Amino acid sequence: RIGYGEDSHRLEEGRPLYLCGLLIPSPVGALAHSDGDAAMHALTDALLSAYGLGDIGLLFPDTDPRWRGERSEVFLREAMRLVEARGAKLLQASLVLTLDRPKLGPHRKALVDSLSRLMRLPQDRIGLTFKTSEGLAPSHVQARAVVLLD
Amino acid sequence: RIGYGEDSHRLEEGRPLYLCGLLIPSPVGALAHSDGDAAMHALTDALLSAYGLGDIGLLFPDTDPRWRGERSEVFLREAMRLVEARGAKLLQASLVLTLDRPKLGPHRKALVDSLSRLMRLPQDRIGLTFKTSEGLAPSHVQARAVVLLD
Amino acid sequence: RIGYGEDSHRLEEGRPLYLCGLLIPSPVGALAHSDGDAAMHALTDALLSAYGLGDIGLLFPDTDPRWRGERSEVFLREAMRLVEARGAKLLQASLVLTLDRPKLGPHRKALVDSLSRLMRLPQDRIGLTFKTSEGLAPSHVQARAVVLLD
Ligand SMILES: Nc1ccn([C@@H]2O[C@H](COP(=O)(O)OP(=O)(O)O)[C@@H](O)[C@H]2O)c(=O)n1
Ligand SMILES: Nc1ccn([C@@H]2O[C@H](COP(=O)(O)OP(=O)(O)O)[C@@H](O)[C@H]2O)c(=O)n1
Ligand SMILES: Nc1ccn([C@@H]2O[C@H](COP(=O)(O)OP(=O)(O)O)[C@@H](O)[C@H]2O)c(=O)n1
Ligand SMILES: [Mg+2]
Ligand SMILES: [Mg+2]
Ligand SMILES: [Mg+2]
Ligand SMILES: [Mg+2]
Ligand SMILES: [Mg+2]
Ligand SMILES: [Mg+2]
Repeated sequence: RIGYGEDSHRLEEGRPLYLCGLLIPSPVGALAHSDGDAAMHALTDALLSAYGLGDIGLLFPDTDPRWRGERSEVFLREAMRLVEARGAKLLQASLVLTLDRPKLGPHRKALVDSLSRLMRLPQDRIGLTFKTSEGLAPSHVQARAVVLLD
Repeated sequence: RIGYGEDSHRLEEGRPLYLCGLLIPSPVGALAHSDGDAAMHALTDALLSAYGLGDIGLLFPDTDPRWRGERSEVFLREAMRLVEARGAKLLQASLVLTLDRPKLGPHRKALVDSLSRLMRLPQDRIGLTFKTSEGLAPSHVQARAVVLLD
Repeated sequence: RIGYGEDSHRLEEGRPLYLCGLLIPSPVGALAHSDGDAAMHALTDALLSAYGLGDIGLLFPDTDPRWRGERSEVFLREAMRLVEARGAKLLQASLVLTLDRPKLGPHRKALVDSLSRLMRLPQDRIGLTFKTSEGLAPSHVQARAVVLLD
C-alpha cells in the first residue's frame, strides 16, 4: 500500500515554527488555527490516504473537542492507530519540505530522529529532504509525502 | 510498478467545474480547452507514466479527432486499456486536490465512488484528500497523484 | 523501498537549459549556482531519500571540491553508488516536469533515452510526463519524482 499527502501553511514573522513535531527556532512561523506543522499534516494525510480513510479535515475537525488546540503529532498518532487497526504495518515515509527559511540543515538529525520515534521507523526508512522555494513561494512552508506499508 | 502525475488548471468564475469525472456545483470552473478535470488528468498521466507510455498531451492531443472534445474519463479508460494490455493490474490510486473553493467535503462520497467505479478499485484503495492553497494558488485547481500496479 | 524528491529553478533569458542531463534549445535557462537540472536534482534527492541518506545540499555542498562546477549527473551517479552499496536495485523512476516553455514534447525521445542510460533502467521503467504551470510559475522549472527500488 501507498499513500500520498500534501500540506502548505502561510508563514508570518514572529510566530513559532513547528516541523516534524519539533519547535524550530525561526524568524517566521505558521499563520494558522493549527500548529501549522506541514510535515505532520502531509504525513497524516498520506497515511489516511493509504486506506482511503478520508483526510485530516474530515477526521480532525477543531470543532471536535478531542483535537481542538492539540499539536499535530496527536493527529498523526491517531492516523497510525487507525491504519494499524486495519492491519497496516508502516514501512517507509519519504517527504520533502519546501521553505526559504529557516535553514533546516542544522536541525536535520533532530527532525529525522523525531519522525523515526513518532512512526517507529528505523532511520534509513525516514527519507527527509529540504528545498527552498527559489522565490516561488517565499511566504509559505510546503510539505509533500509518500508512505509505504506492508 | 508506480507512476506519478500532476495537472493544474486556471479557475474562472461561472465555468463548470469537473473533478473525478463529476460535475461539481461551484462559483468557478476550469478555463481550458479540455474539461479541465485536474483529477482525471493527473491520474491518467500517472498511469501512462507507470509504463513509460508518454503523457496525455502525446496520446490524446486535440489535433486527433478521436480525442478532441471528449470528457477526460475517456482518456483515463484508454490509459488503463493500454497498461492492462501490457499486463498491468491497477492496485491503488492516491491523490491530492488543491483548490480554495468550492469545498469538496460535501462531495467526498460521490467523488470517491466515481474514482472507484472508473478505476474498478475498492474504495479502501482510493486515497483522495483535499487541501486549500492557503493563498498560494487561489485561482487554480491542482492535482498530484501516485498509482500502484500489480 | 520508495523515495520522493523535488527541485525547482528560476529561469532567465540568455541562459542554457539543462534537463534530464541534456542541453535543451531554449530561450531561457536556469538561474542557478548548479547547472539547474531540476529533473536530475529531484531524482537524486528521491534516491538519497529512499535510504534516509540526506539530500543534495547535505551530500553535495560546493564547499567540497569533488562537486564544484560539476554537472548534475555526477551527483546522481554518486547517489546510485551509495544506494547500490546498500544493496538497492533501482526498479523505476516516474517524474513530472513543470514549465511553460520550452515545449519538451519534441525532445521526449532524447530525454527519456538519457534517463534510461543514466539510471540504467529499461525505457518502460522511465516514466516522464510534462506539464505547463497554467500561469502559476511562468519563470521556473519544477520537478517532482518518485523512485522505486527492490
Ligand atoms: N477545496 C477544499 C479544500 C479543503 N477541504 C477540507 O478542508 C480541510 C482543511 O484544509 P486546509 O488546506 O485548510 O488544511 P489545514 O490548514 O487544516 O492544514 C482539509 O483537510 C479538507 O478536509 C475541502 O473540503 N475542500
Ligand atoms: N513544457 C512543456 C509543457 C507541456 N508539454 C506537453 O504539453 C501538454 C499540455 O500541457 P498543459 O500543461 O497545457 O496540459 P493540459 O491543459 O492538457 O492539462 C502536455 O500534456 C505535455 O504533452 C510539453 O511538451 N512541454
Ligand atoms: N529551508 C531549507 C531549504 C534548503 N536546505 C538545504 O539547502 C540546500 C539547497 O537548497 P536549494 O532549494 O537552494 O537547492 P538547490 O539549488 O541546490 O537545487 C538543500 O539541498 C537542502 O540541503 C535547508 O537546509 N533548509
Ligand atoms: Mg496543514
Ligand atoms: Mg538553490
Ligand atoms: Mg489538465
Ligand atoms: Mg493546458
Ligand atoms: Mg488551513
Ligand atoms: Mg536544484
